Amino acid sequence: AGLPESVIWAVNAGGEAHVDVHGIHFRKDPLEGRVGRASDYGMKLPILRSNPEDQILYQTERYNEETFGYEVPIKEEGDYVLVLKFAEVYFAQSQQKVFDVRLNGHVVVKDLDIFDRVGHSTAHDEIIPMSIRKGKLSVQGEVSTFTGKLYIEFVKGYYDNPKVCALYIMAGTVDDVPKLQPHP
Ligand SMILES: OC[C@H]1O[C@H](O)[C@H](O)[C@@H](O)[C@@H]1O
Repeated sequence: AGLPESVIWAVNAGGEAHVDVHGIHFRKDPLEGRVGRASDYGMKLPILRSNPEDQILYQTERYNEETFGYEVPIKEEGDYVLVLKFAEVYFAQSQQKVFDVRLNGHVVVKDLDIFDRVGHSTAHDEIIPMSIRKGKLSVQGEVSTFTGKLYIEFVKGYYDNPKVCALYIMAGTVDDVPKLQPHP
């Protein structure tokens, strides 16, 4: 199946619905009023590297001073890819904001420092392939029992607060995923 048809679940964190240049519908945030804090602070800033019709995705966020996450129902077995979108709209030095990302307890991104990787007010995406088959989740070579729901967690450490800007899951493999342009 082609791209928009292959997307099973997608969220614009801290914001309203938005359809991107690829036809992907990022839904209004289901955690509004529930857990964490929404911020539109980035709406004052141009976002580098992102396509300009879609910068609203990176200008809105959900963050928190304690660990928080999203629960995702997955109906059918198959191969999937999770895409996580971020931007640093406040700090402009390394080791100011740093956090881990976990999937059903497995640490899939260790010590994420958005500024260190891309700079200030600039798009950064993480791309995480996975498989759900024979009652198991498989990610980065580790395997555990899958019950029907995936728990995506952003973990509080010592350096400022965990955050996320947007996220989506598509059926397919990594070669099917649109990539951001190369960046120094
Ligand atoms: O709202 C502006 C900023 O407030 C806090 O510093 C948050 O930890 C940060 O993620 C956010 O970008």
